[PDB]
Amino acid sequence: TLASKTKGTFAHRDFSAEYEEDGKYEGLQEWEGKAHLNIKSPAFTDLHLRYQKDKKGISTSAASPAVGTVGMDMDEDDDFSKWNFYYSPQSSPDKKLTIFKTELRVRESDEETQIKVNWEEEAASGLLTSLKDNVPKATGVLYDYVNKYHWEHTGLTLREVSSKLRRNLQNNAEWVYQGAIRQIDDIDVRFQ
Amino acid sequence: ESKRLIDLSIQNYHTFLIYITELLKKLQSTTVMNPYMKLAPGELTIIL
Repeated sequence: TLASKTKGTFAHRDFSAEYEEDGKYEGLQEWEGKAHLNIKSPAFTDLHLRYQKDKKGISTSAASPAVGTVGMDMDEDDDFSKWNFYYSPQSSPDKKLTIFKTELRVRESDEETQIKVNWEEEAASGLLTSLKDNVPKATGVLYDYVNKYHWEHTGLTLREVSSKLRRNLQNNAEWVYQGAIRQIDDIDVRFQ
Repeated sequence: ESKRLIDLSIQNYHTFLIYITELLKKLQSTTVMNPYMKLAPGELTIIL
């Protein structure tokens, strides 16, 4: 039997990663334990994923302030199998919009088997809206992040880089223009 | 443009889903053999 306990922590200037896992292992696939990872980005939205595996349930949920909480729970039993995939919106963390649900049921009488698959349109459309609203959020945070690094390295923005490139190109073009004019004057003079 | 595309996609998805649910029910309202099924607007159950 193996008893595994690991902790990995990374520290830098725009986040910190802290992953703690504990568990036990027997047989060939008899693993049981928990695993919690926490990323804390000052530059971005943080995230915390929790994985749990016990002999009568596998529950994994990731919580991020930007998206919400995406979880999936699997319960296996000799008479029923239940798979649930849910996305709790950040606006209403109390509710768990079941993205999809699967029920496998065996019948102790006769020879029948029930499969029940359920999907929610409301959950799907809500997640779509959450993603389309996080797109501008991601764009803004990434733009501010790259501007912050530009200030860190040079101390400057991006639009000023555009203006600097324009002015330098204009200076070079005017140098070429005056060179052409003086060359025409020189060749005319020497021809005369 | 991304949000416009996503709006059109949500619109088309929600307009398609009722049509396909109707089509599924019409197809399943054809015959009654030993296996049985149940359809709901967001659910499908099958019995062996």
